[PDB]
Amino acid sequence: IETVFVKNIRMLSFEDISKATHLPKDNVEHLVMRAISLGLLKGSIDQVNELVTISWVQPRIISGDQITKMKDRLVEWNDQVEKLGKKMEARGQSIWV
Amino acid sequence: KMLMNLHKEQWQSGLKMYDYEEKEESNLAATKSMVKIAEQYSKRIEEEKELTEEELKTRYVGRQDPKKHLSETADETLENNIVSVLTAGVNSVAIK
Amino acid sequence: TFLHLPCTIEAEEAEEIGVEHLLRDVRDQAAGGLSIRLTNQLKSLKGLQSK
Amino acid sequence: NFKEAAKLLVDSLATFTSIELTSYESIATYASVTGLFTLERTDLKSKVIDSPELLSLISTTAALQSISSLTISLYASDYASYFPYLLETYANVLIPCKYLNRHADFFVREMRRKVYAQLLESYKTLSLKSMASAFGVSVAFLDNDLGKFIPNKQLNCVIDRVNGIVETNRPDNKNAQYHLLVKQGDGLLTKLQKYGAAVRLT
Amino acid sequence: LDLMSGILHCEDKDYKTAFSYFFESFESYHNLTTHNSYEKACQVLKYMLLSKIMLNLIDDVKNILNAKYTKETYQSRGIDAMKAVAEAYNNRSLLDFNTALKQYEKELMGDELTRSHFNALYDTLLESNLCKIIEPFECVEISHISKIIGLDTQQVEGKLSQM
Amino acid sequence: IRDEIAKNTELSYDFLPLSNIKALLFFNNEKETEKFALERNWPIVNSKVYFNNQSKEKADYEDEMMHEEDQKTNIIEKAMDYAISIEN
Amino acid sequence: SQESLVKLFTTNELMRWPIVQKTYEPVLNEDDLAFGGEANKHHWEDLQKRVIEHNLRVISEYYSRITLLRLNELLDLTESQTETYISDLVNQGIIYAKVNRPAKIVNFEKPKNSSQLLNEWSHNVDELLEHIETIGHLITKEEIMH
Repeated sequence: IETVFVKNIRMLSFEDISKATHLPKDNVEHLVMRAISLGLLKGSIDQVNELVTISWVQPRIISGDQITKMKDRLVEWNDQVEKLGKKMEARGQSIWV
Repeated sequence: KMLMNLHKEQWQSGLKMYDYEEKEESNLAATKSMVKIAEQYSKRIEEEKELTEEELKTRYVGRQDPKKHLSETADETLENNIVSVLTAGVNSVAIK
Repeated sequence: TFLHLPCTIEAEEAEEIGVEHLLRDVRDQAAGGLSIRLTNQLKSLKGLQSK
Repeated sequence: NFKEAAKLLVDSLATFTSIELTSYESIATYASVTGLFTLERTDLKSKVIDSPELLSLISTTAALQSISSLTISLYASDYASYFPYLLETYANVLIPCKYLNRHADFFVREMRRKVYAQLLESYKTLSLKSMASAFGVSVAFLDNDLGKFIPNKQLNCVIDRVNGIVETNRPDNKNAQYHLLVKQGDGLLTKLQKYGAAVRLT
Repeated sequence: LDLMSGILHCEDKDYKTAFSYFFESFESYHNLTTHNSYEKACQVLKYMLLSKIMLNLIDDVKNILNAKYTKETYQSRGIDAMKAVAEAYNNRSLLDFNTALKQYEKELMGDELTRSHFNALYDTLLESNLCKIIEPFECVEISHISKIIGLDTQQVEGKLSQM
Repeated sequence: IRDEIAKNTELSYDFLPLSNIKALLFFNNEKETEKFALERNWPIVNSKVYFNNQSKEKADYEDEMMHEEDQKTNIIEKAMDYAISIEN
Repeated sequence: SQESLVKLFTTNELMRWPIVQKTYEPVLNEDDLAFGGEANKHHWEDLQKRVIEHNLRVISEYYSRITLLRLNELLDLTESQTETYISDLVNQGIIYAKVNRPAKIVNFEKPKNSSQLLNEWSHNVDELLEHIETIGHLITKEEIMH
């Protein structure tokens, strides 16, 4: 769970997982199945590209550092909205209620 | 001012939309329905051979107008598809 | 704790007409015509930036 | 315009009493020819082959004898006898006509395109040698006729010369309906401006 | 008179017009005390099942049947053949169909109408069995199908082309 | 004449042996081919040219402009533009 | 004794046939009704089919591609047998399965359309807007309060 949470990428091969957990790639597919089932993670499993594709992480303890991190992205999105809304005023200037 | 505002989740709603399954359905229904009044519409302009606006309406039932029902249905589906593209195209680039 | 619930309005025959009667406005919270929905889409973007 | 011809010609087999018009042998023959052109495999089966009308008139003339043979071989996925039957119908049906003697060139080009199409529609891959044995022409003779018809967009197949395989692409779908619409709409626009401008002047 | 029209209407490959007649012709026999109408009750009973098998209303074989009036008082080799044919088509197995016809073979030969239609039936089942195999696969081997249906390889490929 | 060919060779194919490039760009010596390579900013390594990197790089620096790159015509812009034509 | 059996099927975890069999053979299969007697032992058999088709129900949900090779091992069935019980499940309309016969992929992933996909993505957007406001109520409380 942990290796998945601290990183920001959404997939891992069986090879990375097997070294981490000290299990062969045979048991690793069982390991994945229990985790999804418990409600720790969501995703899908391939055995033909041998990826686990994560799509959900469980919200855990929020540390001081992670608040700063949240915030940075919101500033990115504010600007984007404000920019678009300026253009959308210039456009359609004579047609409004 | 209190009376003029009547909503408060108006800001949220203008950037929501429905499922897109029923949008596709309205677009099909609109086009197929306009064929069926387009057939009548050709027949209507065979006539318009009777002097006087009133005589035309009484005699050949010029009031049950195919003209009115096409213009209006074209208008409705048309105005809707301008907004639909507008909302969706804002949503992808703004949010992401 | 106190949970927020939406505020909207509903009105009688008499009460709605009495509102309309005060107002010299054609409304713009309606989302009826093309014109009205244009105004709304821009109000929605401004609502989003401020929050 | 065989499209309207066909709808009416199936009707004319059952009913008509000849009133300064050509025999029912003639009309029966005419119905066969139009039938192949317009209608898909299953409709070819109903309207021509299982026609009580055709079945009951038999083959009593040289032109009806050859055409009824060409309908059956398309349907049977017989390919050997498709090219022989085709040559005989050119001579003995199209030429003695007074209406498909002038459409001869258009008609023979279309059926040739039809037979190639039907096999490709069914087969993701084929060999040039394989396809050519079945039809009874050579490999070389086949390649020409195929490469003539690719740019006309009915066949929808590329052909490799390295391995000799014929791959069958299919870009016709939603994309297909899109080319048609812009084109007809463009034309409609022309009509709106030209009629409009003449009247506004008045 | 209802019956003869029945066998002839069937033949034209319309099994709606056929069924309606063979019901009427049966009822007369059913309710009329037997003598030599025992023999004509059985001929209709078989054809009455038949019409339902060709339309692929293969539940309706089993509706007509019951343990009190059709498999009790008019049970034969012939009734047993139709319920096997019905069972073959519900599976859509050509194998099942082949098991039934092999061991009731002189019974199929014995009636012309039942025979002419089982030639027809064979082909519609060949299609149905082929469709069932390749439906829960995709990219299936031509060598694997050929084993199942029992036909030779070349024949399977041409047959598939037609469908 | 050599320049026009080099323009063509980029899009046509992506890598070629040293002798076939020589033949096309017209030189009588393999070394004069690699000298024109360096001028046209293309790396021959292990006697093979590559356009997978290079073509995309040159087009990008050039294609970067700030006088028609803020004009592309948005999807949003097109919806608005239609919109006002209907009610005016 | 009864708790262990209900617990097995209610969880969404696979399990192998030779192990359910052995385990509950001396506990539940000795008791009368269902199991026990001579005619009732002929319903022990019908259990083997529910346990392998159960496994397939777990695997559709978690796996999206899995090998035909690996699938054979998990259900503990030969190549011929495995494909059969897959086919039988798809006639029942319980699962969606596609097997490639050179033993390439077995696909559990839904066949997609533009419309299904547009609906899914609509959900996510609406959902964002709702979360922003809700967190926004609590932000008011703790700001004045503290």
